[PDB]
Amino acid sequence: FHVRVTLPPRKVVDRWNEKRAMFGVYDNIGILGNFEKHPKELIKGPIWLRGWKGNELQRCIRKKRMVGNRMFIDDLHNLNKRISYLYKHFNRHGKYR
Amino acid sequence: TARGTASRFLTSVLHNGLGRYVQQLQRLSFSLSRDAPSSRGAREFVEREVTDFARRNPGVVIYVNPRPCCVPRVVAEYLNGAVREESIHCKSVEEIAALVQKLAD
Amino acid sequence: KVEGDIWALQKDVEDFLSPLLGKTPVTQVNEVTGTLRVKGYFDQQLKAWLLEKGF
Amino acid sequence: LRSRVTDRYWRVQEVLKHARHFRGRKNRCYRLAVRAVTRAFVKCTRARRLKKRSLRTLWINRITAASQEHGLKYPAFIINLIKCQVELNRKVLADLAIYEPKTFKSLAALAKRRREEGFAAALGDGKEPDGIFSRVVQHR
Amino acid sequence: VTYFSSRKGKRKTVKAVIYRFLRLHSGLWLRRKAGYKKKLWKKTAARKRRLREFVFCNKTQSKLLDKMTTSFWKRRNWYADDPYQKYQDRTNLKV
Amino acid sequence: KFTRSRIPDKVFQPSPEDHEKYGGDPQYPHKLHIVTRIKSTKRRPYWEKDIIKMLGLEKAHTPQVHKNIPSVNAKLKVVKHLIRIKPLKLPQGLPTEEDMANTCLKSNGELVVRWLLN
Amino acid sequence: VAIWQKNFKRISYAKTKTRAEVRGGGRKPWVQKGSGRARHGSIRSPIWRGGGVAHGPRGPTSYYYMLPMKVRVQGLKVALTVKLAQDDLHIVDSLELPTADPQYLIELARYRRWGDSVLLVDLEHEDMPQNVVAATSGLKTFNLVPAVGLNVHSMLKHQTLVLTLPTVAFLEEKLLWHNSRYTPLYPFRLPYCDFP
Amino acid sequence: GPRALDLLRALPRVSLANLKPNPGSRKPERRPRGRRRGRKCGRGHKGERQRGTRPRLGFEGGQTPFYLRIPKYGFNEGHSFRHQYQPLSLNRLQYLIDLGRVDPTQPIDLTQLVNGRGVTIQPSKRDYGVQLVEEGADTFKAKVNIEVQMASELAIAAIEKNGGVVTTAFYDPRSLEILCKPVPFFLRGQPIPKRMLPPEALVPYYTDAKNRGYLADPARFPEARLELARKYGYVLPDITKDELFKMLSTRKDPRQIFFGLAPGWVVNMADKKILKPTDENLLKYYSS
RNA sequence: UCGGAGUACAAAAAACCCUCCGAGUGAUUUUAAUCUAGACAAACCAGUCAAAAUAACCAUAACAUCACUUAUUGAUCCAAAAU
RNA sequence: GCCUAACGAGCCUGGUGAUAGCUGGUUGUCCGAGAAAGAAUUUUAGUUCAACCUUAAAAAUACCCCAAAAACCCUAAAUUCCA
RNA sequence: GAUAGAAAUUUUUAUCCUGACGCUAUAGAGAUAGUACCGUAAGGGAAAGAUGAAAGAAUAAAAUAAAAGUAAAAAAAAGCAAAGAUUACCCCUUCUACCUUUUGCAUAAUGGUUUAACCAGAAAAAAUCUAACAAAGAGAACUUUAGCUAGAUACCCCGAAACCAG
Ligand SMILES: [Mg+2]
Ligand SMILES: [Mg+2]
Ligand SMILES: [Mg+2]
Ligand SMILES: [Mg+2]
Ligand SMILES: [Mg+2]
Ligand SMILES: [Mg+2]
Ligand SMILES: [Mg+2]
Ligand SMILES: [Mg+2]
Ligand SMILES: [Mg+2]
Ligand SMILES: [Mg+2]
Ligand SMILES: [Mg+2]
Ligand SMILES: [Mg+2]
Ligand SMILES: [Mg+2]
Ligand SMILES: [Mg+2]
Ligand SMILES: [Mg+2]
Ligand SMILES: [Mg+2]
Ligand SMILES: [Mg+2]
Ligand SMILES: [Mg+2]
Ligand SMILES: [Mg+2]
Ligand SMILES: [Mg+2]
Ligand SMILES: [Mg+2]
Ligand SMILES: [Mg+2]
Ligand SMILES: [Mg+2]
Ligand SMILES: [Mg+2]
Ligand SMILES: [Mg+2]
Ligand SMILES: [Mg+2]
Ligand SMILES: [Mg+2]
Ligand SMILES: [Mg+2]
Ligand SMILES: [Mg+2]
Ligand SMILES: [Mg+2]
Ligand SMILES: [Mg+2]
Ligand SMILES: [Mg+2]
Ligand SMILES: [Mg+2]
Ligand SMILES: [Mg+2]
Ligand SMILES: [Mg+2]
Ligand SMILES: [Mg+2]
Ligand SMILES: [Mg+2]
Ligand SMILES: [Mg+2]
Ligand SMILES: [Mg+2]
Ligand SMILES: [Mg+2]
Ligand SMILES: [Mg+2]
Ligand SMILES: [Mg+2]
Ligand SMILES: [Mg+2]
Repeated sequence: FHVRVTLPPRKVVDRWNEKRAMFGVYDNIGILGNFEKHPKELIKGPIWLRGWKGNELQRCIRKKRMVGNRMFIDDLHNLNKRISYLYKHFNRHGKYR
Repeated sequence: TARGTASRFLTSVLHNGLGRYVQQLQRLSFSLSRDAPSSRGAREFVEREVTDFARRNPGVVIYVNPRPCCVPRVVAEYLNGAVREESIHCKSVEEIAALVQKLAD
Repeated sequence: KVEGDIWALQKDVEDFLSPLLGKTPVTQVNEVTGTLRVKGYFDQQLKAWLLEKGF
Repeated sequence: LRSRVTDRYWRVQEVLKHARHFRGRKNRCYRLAVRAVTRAFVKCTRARRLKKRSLRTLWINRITAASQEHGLKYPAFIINLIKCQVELNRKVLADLAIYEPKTFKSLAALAKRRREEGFAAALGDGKEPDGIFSRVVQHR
Repeated sequence: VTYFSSRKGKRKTVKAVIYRFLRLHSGLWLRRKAGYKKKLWKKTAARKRRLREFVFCNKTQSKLLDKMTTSFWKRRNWYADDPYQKYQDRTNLKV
Repeated sequence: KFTRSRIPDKVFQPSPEDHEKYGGDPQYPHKLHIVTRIKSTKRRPYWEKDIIKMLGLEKAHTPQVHKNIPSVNAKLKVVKHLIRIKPLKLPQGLPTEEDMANTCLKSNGELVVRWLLN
Repeated sequence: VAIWQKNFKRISYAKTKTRAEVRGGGRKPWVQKGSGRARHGSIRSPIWRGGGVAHGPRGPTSYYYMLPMKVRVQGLKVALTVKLAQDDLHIVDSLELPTADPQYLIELARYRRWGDSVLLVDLEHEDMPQNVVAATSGLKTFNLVPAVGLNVHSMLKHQTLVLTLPTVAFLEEKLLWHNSRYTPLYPFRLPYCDFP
Repeated sequence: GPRALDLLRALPRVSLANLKPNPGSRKPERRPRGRRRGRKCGRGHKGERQRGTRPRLGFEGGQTPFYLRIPKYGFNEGHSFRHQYQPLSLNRLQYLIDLGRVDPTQPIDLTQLVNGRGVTIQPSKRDYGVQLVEEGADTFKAKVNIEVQMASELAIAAIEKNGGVVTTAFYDPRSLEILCKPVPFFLRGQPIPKRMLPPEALVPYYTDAKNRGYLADPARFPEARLELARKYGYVLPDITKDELFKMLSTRKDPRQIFFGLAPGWVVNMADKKILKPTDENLLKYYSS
């Protein structure tokens, strides 16, 4: 349970750095922008996850449908197994039925 | 627990209340932040109450320090030499007032 | 959509509904939402009464 | 986002400070110590209720010593003190017995007198006599 | 019941329900009586009538059937010529 | 089976000596009961538990007052082994509205109207 | 709305391996009975040292949701209202600046007591005067943003809001449009009778 | 207006630092830690359920399940193929006209109802269109030219009395979809398709003047129409002598989806131009 | 598996590898309809009664009867029948 | 029997996070209420219904209950029902 | 039955702004390494690092001395080892370890020498709560006889003998 004996270097975060100052800027792009682009377009991320959401099973299932043929063998195999597991678990296990 | 801790007999300091009564609390020191929210109550207390408190108790010297702290404390100090530390951190004006009274008596 | 002193409106609504039930109607005022909420279905009679006052 | 408990140290001290004065490994090892400390608190509160009984029994033993000195058994002394409308709890009575032997011999004299008065009235078989100390006063 | 399907990740319906029950929009379920086509010669005409009925299911059964059945089946239906359109709203219910 | 129990009316026909004994007047029945719950409802059947609850007798060694009408006497008869019943007495009579604050109830079962003058 | 702006963008890439994805341990490390010790399957079980993580984070995860239109609009209205009611909103004409020295801007905000941070809203991105752009490109606290980039978060981050006059005339119309509008038949980016 | 605003002068800035979700908005979740929510953690003790394995939903523990002992009966039988007509009461029609959503001046068909959001069609659910129902019959004062896919005697009667005209038209599913949301179709870049005919079951409906069917022989119209008066006891107005009459007489071809456009044209909405085929084969196909 | 008596003394319910009798149908002609208020019974499924109203028949005509009458019985699906 | 120290059928890897109605385990504090079994079931080491119970919500009567009242041979403690 | 499950037909606007409410040596890759070592072989498969600007500053200079384990310092009638206490360590008095499992455990029923670090509740159909707008609501596809939309509230860990393919 030994706790560190030396004060860490105090980390100074300036909140006025560029990324923090400009945060959330174009979020209203739809409303103020005479709707053309939905805020989804702003989302930088994995291809299957842009502007979408879901529980781990749905997530995996979707990843496989979209990028499943660009995947590495090991990773595709792992994904299939994860899907099968999650399927069995969600459908057949739990308290609530 | 009682076997666990120390103990003492009932006493007064300097036979107080025999000849005359002497308020034993000597000085009171507050430390708070003008800015920080944690000290909010303690600030209000300093605004309204401290003044009046100081009249109600002529014998105690009250030192108020605004300084950049995250945890406002009040240090009671007694004729006995005894020093008692307290944290007024994140309390009402009401709570602090009651606390300062306990310290006074 | 109640803009104003909502307490006024509560007074008038319970003074309006009281002769109907024999007793003051139970109410909830949401001052921040600008909303009044009444126990029971008075919907018709209240639209009538708010029409009469010209809102 | 991994979160580990950093302060575990203090978590342990709040148990271990209560365990310092124990004998054996109970005073070091958190497992053993925890169980021992809990047992100590439980035993403690139960004893907080017990203490009052113990003290009252002490007082009764002392009052009995004190009375027996004067040739008066305990029950007689106590109830015949009640029948004089003298209500002194046993705490105070024991302290008189120790620190005020005179006043206590007086109390004992009173009780003995009141008792004899009682026997006198029960054997007498009449309503007329009221012993001086057998009179019952009402509040004013 | 499949709570999350494999392809769609949605929740499947148990078709075995949809063949024997009927959901009014009020939430009442309607069912045939059991054994109503069975051994008719052997039965009283009174009993036969009691069997030819369409009857309502208790709350428990209803909730069970609702769970076993997706959202699509609870939608408001307007059918032309429908016998049961008369019965889909509830009236004068003080509870 | 252990069940509820009938109590034959003969039990409640008082003998002429009983009046002398318990201090009741042969001619006039008393108006009010002071009932106290002397025993515990535990280890007794649920119905006695209920009767005790609806007599206001929940707390032990606390007095409660009840009409001497038959409606009440019935329930009291059910639980009579759990309680102590003593007639309320009024030496100074019933309290007026000036006497409400000064009222007290003495253990002989009597209600004194003026308590502690000056 | 502030919470929304913060979260809806977020994608957590935090992944842990389940006892399935860890490197080895397809085999029972000793026999079920007689060895005298605890029974185990794979040495990669979540109990074991190097083993898989019992629950832990899974996959890139998206937190994404949409607050209904009228709510985000209302949010913007309210932010504006509150900036005004607390005296921290300043309607400016122009935006023409006498010079490109940012020190001028800082000291200007000192003379009018504008607080530490300032949000300067302009009507369009190309039409911004060059003196402003120069001055404000080298400043941390003073931030220049076009109208379509107005938002709740940025308004609560900066102590003071500065709105151009045509910008006001823009916002007023854009936000007000929603009190009187039908629910969308199809997306508003398509042809509508009255609507652009 | 909002006196709340005046309390905001007195209080500190609204910032990101002080923000409270409305009380009650978030019911805090609870985790199986500690003395209360730990130690069997709401799962009970042993058995099938503490282990998470209890059987599927309908399963009754081996006795023949309730939902399977009840006999099959056609209830939902063929449900997908039943026609569905979204009801529109005269009360709603009147209420829409009164508030200036649909205007009675020009002819009212499905697209007009949809654009006022007086009604919502979803063809995918096998909605075949709007039907007209009589709820507001007595109260109905408007003068309209209306085209619906079904109507009741009473509804028609209530429209005639006011000097309007009702006609029942048919749209097939594709036609219908195109009709209800026209602008999404015009971005599709396809010609305007032929309106299909009704199927064999629905022919005796649209061929009758009783229903004022769009395929009905107009010779019977003024006859049957007058009949409806004798029954409900009102004087039938002469629609001919009215000033709005040229609009009231307006029909569609039984093969046409819209008013004034024609099967086989193409709407280029960026140029605001229409395009029509000059070819003979195309013109024979689309005009048949 | 179903029913009757005792257990289970007087509303109901009530167990046993408890005590005793039974049922897995005959015989007969009075061939015993439709629809519906309200109930009994009941975990569910199943079981029970039943007024008014229709239609059948004397021209204001609806309980099949007997054998202790109580029990003489079997869900879905699926198969054969065609109503 | 023997097939690389365990062969009623080798070993290793993969299927695999096999599946266990069976055992074990399940991590802060304090407060509010709070449960012993009728029914089916390859079911009695389990489920799913009742009855209880918990959290909200609408109501109006809820227990307690004197006469009167509930069987034919004999039959108790007592039930049922109710102002 | 468990379950499985389409299509017709629909929708999808460029390129730059790439990083992190991911890990920090029992974590994150198995990885300092597929190495050592173990298997005849297929195969399995580790552990381990910490001075400073300079050690071409080792009569060497600098900030924790806090786990269990020991030493400094063996023990002194009597008892789940403590608690009430007490001038006083004991002596007196009062208490049948803890988990689990059970109708019921001081039980002579289960588990643990001890310390550190790791090691186990996950889902939004209906519901409730909060809010928007409301005969309509939803940023398309749907739902609506006060509804619709959004948010918040939920359902573990380790273990067989087996079975199949190579
Ligand atoms: Mg006490
Ligand atoms: Mg593996
Ligand atoms: Mg294997
Ligand atoms: Mg062993
Ligand atoms: Mg295994
Ligand atoms: Mg790992
Ligand atoms: Mg618990
Ligand atoms: Mg525990
Ligand atoms: Mg367990
Ligand atoms: Mg069990
Ligand atoms: Mg619809
Ligand atoms: Mg009943
Ligand atoms: Mg009849
Ligand atoms: Mg071998
Ligand atoms: Mg398992
Ligand atoms: Mg079992
Ligand atoms: Mg065991
Ligand atoms: Mg209990
Ligand atoms: Mg079976
Ligand atoms: Mg239940
Ligand atoms: Mg009676
Ligand atoms: Mg009653
Ligand atoms: Mg099956
Ligand atoms: Mg490592
Ligand atoms: Mg490793
Ligand atoms: Mg140590
Ligand atoms: Mg001892
Ligand atoms: Mg046992
Ligand atoms: Mg148990
Ligand atoms: Mg014991
Ligand atoms: Mg033993
Ligand atoms: Mg032993
Ligand atoms: Mg044992
Ligand atoms: Mg053993
Ligand atoms: Mg043991
Ligand atoms: Mg065992
Ligand atoms: Mg154990
Ligand atoms: Mg052991
Ligand atoms: Mg939901
Ligand atoms: Mg949870
Ligand atoms: Mg829960
Ligand atoms: Mg097999
Ligand atoms: Mg098998």
